[PDB]
Amino acid sequence: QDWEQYRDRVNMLQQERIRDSPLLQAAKENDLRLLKILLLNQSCDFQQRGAVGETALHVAALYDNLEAATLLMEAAPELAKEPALCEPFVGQTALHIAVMNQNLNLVRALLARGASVSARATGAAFRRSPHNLIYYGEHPLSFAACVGSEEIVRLLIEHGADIRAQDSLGNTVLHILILQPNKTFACQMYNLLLSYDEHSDHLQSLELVPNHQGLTPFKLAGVEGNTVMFQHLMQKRKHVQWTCGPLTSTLYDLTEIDSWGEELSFLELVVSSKKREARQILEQTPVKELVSFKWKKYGRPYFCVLASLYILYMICFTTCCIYRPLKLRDDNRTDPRDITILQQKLLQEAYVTHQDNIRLVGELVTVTGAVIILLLEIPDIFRVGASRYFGQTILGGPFHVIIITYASLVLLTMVMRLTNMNGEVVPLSFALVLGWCSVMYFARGFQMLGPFTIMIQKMIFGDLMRFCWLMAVVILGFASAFHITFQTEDPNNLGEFSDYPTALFSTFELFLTIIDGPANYSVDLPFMYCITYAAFAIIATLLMLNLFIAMMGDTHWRVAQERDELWRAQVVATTVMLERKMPRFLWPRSGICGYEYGLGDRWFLRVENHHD
Amino acid sequence: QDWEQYRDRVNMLQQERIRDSPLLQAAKENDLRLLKILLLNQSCDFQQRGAVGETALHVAALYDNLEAATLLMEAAPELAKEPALCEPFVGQTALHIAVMNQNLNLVRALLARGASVSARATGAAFRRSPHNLIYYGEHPLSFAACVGSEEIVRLLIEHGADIRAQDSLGNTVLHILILQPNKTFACQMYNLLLSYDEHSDHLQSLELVPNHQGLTPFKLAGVEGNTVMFQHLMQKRKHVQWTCGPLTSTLYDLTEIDSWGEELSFLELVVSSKKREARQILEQTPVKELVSFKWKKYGRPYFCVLASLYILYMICFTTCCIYRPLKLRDDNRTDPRDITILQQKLLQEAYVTHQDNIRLVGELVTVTGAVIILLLEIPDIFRVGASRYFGQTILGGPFHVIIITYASLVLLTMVMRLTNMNGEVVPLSFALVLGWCSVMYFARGFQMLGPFTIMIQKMIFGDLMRFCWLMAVVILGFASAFHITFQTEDPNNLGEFSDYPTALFSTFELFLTIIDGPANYSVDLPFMYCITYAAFAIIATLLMLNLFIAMMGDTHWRVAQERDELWRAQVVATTVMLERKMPRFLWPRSGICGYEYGLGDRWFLRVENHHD
Repeated sequence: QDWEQYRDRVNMLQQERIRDSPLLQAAKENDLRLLKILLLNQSCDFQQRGAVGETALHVAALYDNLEAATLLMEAAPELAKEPALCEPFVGQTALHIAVMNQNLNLVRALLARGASVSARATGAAFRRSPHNLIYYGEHPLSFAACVGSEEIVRLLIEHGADIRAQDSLGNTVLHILILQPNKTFACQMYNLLLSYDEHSDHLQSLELVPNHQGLTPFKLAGVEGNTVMFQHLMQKRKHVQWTCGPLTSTLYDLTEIDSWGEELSFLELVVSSKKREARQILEQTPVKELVSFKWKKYGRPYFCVLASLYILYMICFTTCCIYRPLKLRDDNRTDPRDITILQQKLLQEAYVTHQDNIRLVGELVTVTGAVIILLLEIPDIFRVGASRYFGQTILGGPFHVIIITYASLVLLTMVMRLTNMNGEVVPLSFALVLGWCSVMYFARGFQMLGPFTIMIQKMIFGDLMRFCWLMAVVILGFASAFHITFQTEDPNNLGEFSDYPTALFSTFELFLTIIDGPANYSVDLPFMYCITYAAFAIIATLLMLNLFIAMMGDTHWRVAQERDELWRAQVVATTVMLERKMPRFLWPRSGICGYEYGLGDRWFLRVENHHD
Repeated sequence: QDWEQYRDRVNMLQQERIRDSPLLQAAKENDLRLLKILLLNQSCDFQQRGAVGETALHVAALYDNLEAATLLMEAAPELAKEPALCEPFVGQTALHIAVMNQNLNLVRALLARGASVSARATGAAFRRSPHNLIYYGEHPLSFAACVGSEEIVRLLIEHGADIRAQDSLGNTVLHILILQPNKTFACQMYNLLLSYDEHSDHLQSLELVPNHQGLTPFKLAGVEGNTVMFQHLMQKRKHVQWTCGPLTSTLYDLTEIDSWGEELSFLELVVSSKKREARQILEQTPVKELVSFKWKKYGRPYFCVLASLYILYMICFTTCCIYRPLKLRDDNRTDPRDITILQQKLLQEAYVTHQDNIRLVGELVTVTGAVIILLLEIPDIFRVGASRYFGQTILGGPFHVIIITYASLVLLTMVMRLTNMNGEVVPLSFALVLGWCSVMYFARGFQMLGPFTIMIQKMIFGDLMRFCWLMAVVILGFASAFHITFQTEDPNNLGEFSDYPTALFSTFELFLTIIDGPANYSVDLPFMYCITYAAFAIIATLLMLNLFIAMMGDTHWRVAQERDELWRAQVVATTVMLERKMPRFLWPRSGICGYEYGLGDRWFLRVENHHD
């Protein structure tokens, strides 16, 4: 069964036992007079529970019923301390339910009895999933903070609610408020929980308490794509120096963005986030002024020096494919089967020559230039995880599938040599169509060439191959029908259709008008040919091509703001990708340090404004 | 280092010494009680300054602190007369800083002490640059005028501020108000400074005081593209004659637009301005009614007479290329190397003939028709400056690179004659593909043909050659992979790929479907050919061509208002370009003169309205 149909059984079987039991019936309906009388004559033993396993007070708190709920707590002393027992609802007590409803007087009544403010709700319907519409955490302080009810929030802290508790995923009360869809109404709540902070607990500040996967609530505001909470967490870390007219020289702290850490870099997590909204943190005023300083000062010359050691490499690999050891044809086997054109095979002559030694040192450059590419890509596979890394389209994208299968086919051609294999022309032709089309990677600078090469990528996955599933059928339709008409005829006159793997290939060419329409006006073609071909020229090359241009012409202004918003996030992905690699010799640390103009040990970045 | 990182050192090193010095610490924080006490026991010698070099009063004026600033001027008599000394902040006194903040009582206190209202602020952070967010000039009267604080403006004039002073660039107080982004709020200020005018200084009016590069503030309102200040400066120079119902016959002055000057023409500077907004002065009501009078009356017939002396010239140059002295082939060298087709070379026979004398007078027309083009373009290079002139796209554009390299190749062909050189067919083929494609210049009239020939120019720089950087790679990818498969084979059967400069050229043709797909069905092509060619027909001629049509199809309605706004500014550029050239015989001066209907010596233009 699906889980969606499993919980629909439980939420409806609960509604049966409320109808069956007379005590639970009056709780929902606020029948006070029954609940006074039915609790006199042996007030019912409260293991009498629903199929979920809840007491009468959980039913009385699930509905807005003050007066019936208080009469149950007077007769029964301990209903505030009982959990539910069904597996998607484990531990949800009456205090978890009264807080959710924002019921002001019922929470006051429950806390007067001493209900535990540290009860976990560990059910399978409270954890975060794409098929649960709420994620409010486990502790009841977290329930009050997410519903925007500030009066219950300050009421629980006065009774012992600890703002430093964590749920099973590790999220504290601050991690959850960033994960809420109501973005602009949690900033009022985040100011409140900092005033209740102990300021005694050394655990360093609550803003720096880590998740299980390592994210602090500052660092989680970036990954989530929360542009409102990012500015709020930055008001603590800027200093205003002077205001001279319209100018204002404010001074940002730059420590939780200038992370000098082994793998938890803030600028890595923002660009490699799967959330679409994370590409807008990169335009906020302490960050946009930073990654346009790394790029224009250092990241642009090191990416133009290194994009011409890769043109001078691929121009050293084609001139060692052209010059390759072809002897003369030492055989007369081309005279049988006059259909064959073939001539001179191969050699083993890198040694005995005057111009295969200049060719030799042009090969060992290409041999030890395809092992360096394997040493800079393979240990970068495991860090991201081999399935995110080949598909992000920003963090490299599908230019790491090409750049490895280029460097793998240079090493095969070495093993095709030194053992005297024959088909050396098969990897050399796959290397040169992939090796040059990887030089197209280095248009990630060059604002001119930049956003164009995304559109090639976006029209080869989205809009070309949905045109090609419905044309592997039309060129199987007509191509297997031209083979039938010319199966009778002679192949010496109009012999484009002589064998069935070329019946498909001549018809795929006729689709593109590359080959002309096959006609011979000195002979009688069969009459069935000119009917099937007058239908092929309307479906294939009026309609199906001129509608593919139109499909290309309207999905290009839909992606108008979206490829240009994606290019500026592809310069930031290049700058952090280089800062892992190049050694510390190159790249002094960004920002003016502060131990000589002595305030501390932090590394600052100065940005001045103009009030328009 | 960058200059941007250099000033971030200085603005932060200043903030250190404020923390270090106890006197400067209390000035920022408005600690009045410390500043009373610390100035009793040897009030500190005010060469004690920041790293910029400022006194305590500059720090007290940099913040909104009235009471601390007055206590410093009572103890120390001369802090109003001290400048800062750091090179990007030279000369900025306390009065330059109090005016910027729009502090009303502190400026009153400084002027009561006699601070100099003529102190220049000659720092390197006040000059105009694309990396300084303000340009407010140097004198403190200019600081008050730009911040929109009219009360400080009239206060400084009463104490001796001279509205006729100039800064290092030469801009007066009126030149700066036109350069401000707050356009519609300086018109209220420009009325104010004219009422304070002396009207005693012969220097003719303040509206006519020149810059260092010659621009008056009227003439600077056009170059900058300020459509609001242009109408305000024109209200002084129009006369209303009568109002007859809805009609109103107003009469414009037309003297600072009718400039009869050597090089400072108002209509030249507006069209050749690099600012984008300058193409909207040409639609204002005293100017749009002028350049549609020069064009429709005189500028249209002189541009149609002269665009048919250039068709009757290029039709006299092709019929002297067709008829050229070819003899018969006097050699049998074409019989060796039967691959050669060649035949009859050349002569020296312009003399001995009956029909090379009619050809002779058809050559001397083309010889002395390519020296006239050199005499009308070369002395026009130096006037604009050889780097603006070849790239404006309005003031001629790239039809002066063609029209000179046409007239240069007619003179080479003369030197290829008279000395008996051989390769005369090499300049004649470059002259005829450039000489006709320069007749396309004369679609700058003809509203039909007009805006079309801009779009050819805008799709040959913007959108064709960003398609060609990523296809010098695909036709180097496949073309160097077809040479590898047919390097074995014999060139007599399927020999499109026989030499590597034609392996590129057959594959560039296959991209455009011009040449058919190279196939020969009577022989066995290698099997590797039909795999590499089934990938070439999808990448090159489904995807890459049909996406170039789509790129052409969506960047054409972006430039929809923008090529038609650019054509009407290309008729105005032609009209003033002709008025330099053609002599005074042709073209009586525009507008009705006024010494016979005697008011003055000015030349007027009458325009009547209709109130809708």
